[PDB]
Amino acid sequence: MIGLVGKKVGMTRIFTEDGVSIPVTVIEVEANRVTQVKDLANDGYRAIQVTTGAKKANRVTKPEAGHFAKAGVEAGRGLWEFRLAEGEEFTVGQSISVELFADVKKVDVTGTSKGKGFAGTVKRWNMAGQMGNERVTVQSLDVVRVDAERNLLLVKGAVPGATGSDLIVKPAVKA
Amino acid sequence: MRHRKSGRQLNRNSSHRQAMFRNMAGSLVRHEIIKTTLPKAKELRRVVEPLITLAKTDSVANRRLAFARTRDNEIVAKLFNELGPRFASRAGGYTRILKCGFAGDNAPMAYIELVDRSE
RNA sequence: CCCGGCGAGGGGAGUGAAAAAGAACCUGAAACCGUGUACGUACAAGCAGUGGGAGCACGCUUAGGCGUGUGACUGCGUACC
RNA sequence: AGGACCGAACCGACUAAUGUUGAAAAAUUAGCGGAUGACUUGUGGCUGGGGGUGAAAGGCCAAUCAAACCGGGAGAUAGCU
RNA sequence: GUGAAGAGGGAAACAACCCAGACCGCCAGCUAAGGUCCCAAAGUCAUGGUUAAGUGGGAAACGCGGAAGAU
RNA sequence: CACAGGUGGUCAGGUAGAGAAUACCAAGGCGCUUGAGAGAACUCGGGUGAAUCCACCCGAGACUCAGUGAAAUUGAACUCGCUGUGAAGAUGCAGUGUACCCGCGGCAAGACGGACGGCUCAUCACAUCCUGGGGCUGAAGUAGGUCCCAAGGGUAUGGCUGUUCGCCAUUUAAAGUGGUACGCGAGCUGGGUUUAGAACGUCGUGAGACAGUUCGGUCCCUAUCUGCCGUGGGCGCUGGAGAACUGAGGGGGGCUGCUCCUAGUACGAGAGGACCGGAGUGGACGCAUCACUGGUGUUCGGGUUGUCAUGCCAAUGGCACUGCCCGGUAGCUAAAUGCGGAAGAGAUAAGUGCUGAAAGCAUCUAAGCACGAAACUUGCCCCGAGAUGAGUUCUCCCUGACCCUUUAAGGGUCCUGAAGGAACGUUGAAGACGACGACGUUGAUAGGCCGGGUGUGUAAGCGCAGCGAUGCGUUGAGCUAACCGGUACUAAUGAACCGUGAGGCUUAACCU
Repeated sequence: MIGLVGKKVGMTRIFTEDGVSIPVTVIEVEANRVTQVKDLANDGYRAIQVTTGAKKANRVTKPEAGHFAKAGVEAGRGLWEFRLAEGEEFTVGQSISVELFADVKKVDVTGTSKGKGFAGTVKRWNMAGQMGNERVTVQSLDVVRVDAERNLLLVKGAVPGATGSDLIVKPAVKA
Repeated sequence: MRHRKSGRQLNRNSSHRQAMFRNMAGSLVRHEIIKTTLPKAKELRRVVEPLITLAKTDSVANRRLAFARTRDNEIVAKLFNELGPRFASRAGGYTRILKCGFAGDNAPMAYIELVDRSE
């Protein structure tokens, strides 16, 4: 349906009642507010633009400030797009919480791999080329716990990238 | 490697690097002013500021540690008596770097001195 | 005399017919290295030339369509002993 | 007393690598071998080119040997590019 | 007979295949082999025939089949 | 060559040392010929300063490795793929397709780079081999021959023949068959020939050669472009600029063993015996991480042998591989795993099918008309409008003046200098160099500091006991680089350059 954008903070382990250790990743998911709505009539397809975080007004470029003021929302750190599933349509300025993933139990995480120096053929394939600064998508991941008041989301296993990176969580298409 | 790493490559023997750091720290504490490249000035500041902060408190253990890390009786004698009280009320930032113009494209140079350097 | 570093080197004035003769010193072309003049080239495939061919600045019969440098395109085009 | 043993200097290139217009027109590095004996070295001299020398690889004779350099035969040469 | 010692046009290319022996120049017209949908200059010309498989646009012997060909 | 190579004798100290060996010291000699620059004349725009005569530095053009500078080669290069011809794989001949121009880092499909022979894991077919896993061969065993993701390009003995060798015999883990110049004689070598010396003699006017003789022997060079991967400078998408996406096209992988019941059901006289692929459970490989399971972590602590020093001890610093070990911060890895190679869909060979003949039968098809193999494409992860066919969406900015001509996609001057970028500093989980994220006084970007965390282990001093060593309370102490949240204590100041000033021509619809 629609995915949110969060920030990686760290990763640790979680202990269950039965006494089982499961790796988890600390992801802070700020409430993403819709800024622009693209429709078939005008834009040619259905989509919603989501912004997260905040930036100092000094560094915000005037075109970006005007675009944000058009939607009447605070300027964030970036913009992301998600393709709708022909479901309910949102409106500009509609804040989106993390409750959507509270009843899915299956999500996919997309991130950016950490940069690395040139790697040999054996290191990469076991062809030389640039390592890092590339996409990484991991699917079939189940959310462990969801905290609405804390905006903290936990997923089994590790996630791509290092601390401070920006990741995207989407509903698990595979089923 | 390449991730959350502190300190430049500085290709050389570790003992030689430590000796150079000690020599530059001694020169700075003696003359209170040096001219050197920006990486070298930053390394000197990083290696000397802990010593100055430790010297703020006057004690036998602190003096012995300063002597061990400097190997100069005169330098330690100078310390704990003038620099300490001078920067007693200042927490951090005991050294300043001033750009003295130029190489520009080969290796930069700058002056590293104390906050006051006099009085 | 000035710049330059109180050097080297350069720019003036003077001598010198001439310094487009300055001790690297008569006359001074090429292969090679830079700048300026006009043009082609960032959607365009092969011995790179040959004819056609719109323009770009200038001088001409002071237009009446000529020449000084270029060809985007186009038919042909497997160097020499 | 050891053509004795380990082990420095020293001697041999026996093995591997460094380069094949090289650092050198054959040298360098790392091991191996001898290290009181058929040992090595400083200096002086003799054995001379169809020849000398050669514990026989026809090895070496001025960074070259199945016969070295210089000037003359020779501006040589049958065949050939 | 050609090349050897002959240019040029056609066979998509090519030296032995077909026409064809270039004194030079001219923005002229007519032929040979070969073509007249385009690429590329010329009739999408006229009549009588075979062709449903692109055989044309690659094939022996043999009872339309035989028929499998090269990044 | 001031070379890195070679040069005969004497002076021969201390410590732990049997030693002129080993490690540091006495007197003495050195820190090495690449590691590192000034402001480089001049020229432009600026701000600052006593009101002509100007003085200071920035942002630039003008040097750059603080640099002389050689190297085999070179007919001229604007140096693409496939198909066909060709003294025979055509960058150059004919047909077709693709690609913005110029650079940088790696991998060689291959340039016929340049001056016979086999030793060949990377793209190939036979079991290829710089030392992963396998399937079959009534294989008596080992072993050959047949096949996969694949090219040990350093190596046996031999018949046909010349040896490693082109067919193969014994082959073991291969002694091996050609494509690519058998990837390189820009690797090696001769092991037989035309070629290192002998060598019977030859075809052969001769050259040229005899994959014929028995043994054979010394074979040279510092990536030129080109194909692929990644990454840069310029330009264009038509006023400029900042962001976010659709998408023509392109990239790589779809492996495989067991069990639960379903069900000892169907079918089947009995024996026999699934479809079930419903769920879980292993291995090879890909992404990502360090909390867990091992290493490194020459930047952190502790122990210890010799030696020099701090005037001596206690205690430290320098050297002996990081002098030798116990560990170990962060980071980097696997010896650890969360996921992946789906499920499903389309069209499929064979096969399985609803009604149904021509030709009162039959039949997968003639009329209406449906599934389906690990094959193909979507579906899974993507980049991508340099796709010049140059896209879509949102946002920000310029609203001046005058003169001249060859009077129009015209030219010139003063002023303005927008959004955006670059210029410089801090810098990073980005990095060879480019490039990219965040901050620059409207601030945690870097250094240090505060408290915590990890690591290491009981630091020194003090008084007591032991007439030595050593222990006791001080003390779970001292130290801690890269970890966590703040702190402006210090460094990123006021700024300056490019980038504009209403945006070309033709046409259809709105009030003029």
